[PDB]
Amino acid sequence: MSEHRERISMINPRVVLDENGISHRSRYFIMLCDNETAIAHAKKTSIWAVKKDSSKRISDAYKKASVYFIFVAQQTYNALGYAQVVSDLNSTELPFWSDSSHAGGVRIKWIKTCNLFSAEISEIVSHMDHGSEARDGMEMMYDEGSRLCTLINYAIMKRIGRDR
RNA sequence: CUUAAAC
Repeated sequence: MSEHRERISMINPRVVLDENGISHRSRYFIMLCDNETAIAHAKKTSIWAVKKDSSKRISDAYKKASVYFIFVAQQTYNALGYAQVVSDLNSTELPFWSDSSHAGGVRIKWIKTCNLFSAEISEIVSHMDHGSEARDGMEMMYDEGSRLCTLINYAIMKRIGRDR
């Protein structure tokens, strides 16, 4: 994490971080996608099924923070987009594709969608778990989430990796 | 206008 100085982001010095490099106001989770149908449907319908392992932390983060999902292909590490979580976990509105690994659904608001290869994105994702590959549904640091948002935005504005 | 958000 950032060792900039109390602890602050290395991208924006006004963002104060906890001792895990997380901002209490803006929080970021990686969704590793291995199912073309699921990601395709989520891009059309803006509903996502949340894995049981990550569901409680995501739900708790939603209480007091803006919460974002960053979608990455598990096998290729292509960035698929990012979205804000705009509903808490619920059992009322589930995607048809959810199964026993999922706790329930959330509504998302897509900010960007893409199918993007970026070697910096790949390197971030490869080292996201304290230097090892990202685990599905893990929270990342403020600066990782911000940098990924920036890279996706940059690619899109350069007309690279667009899906629309 | 596929303009990250927040600060």
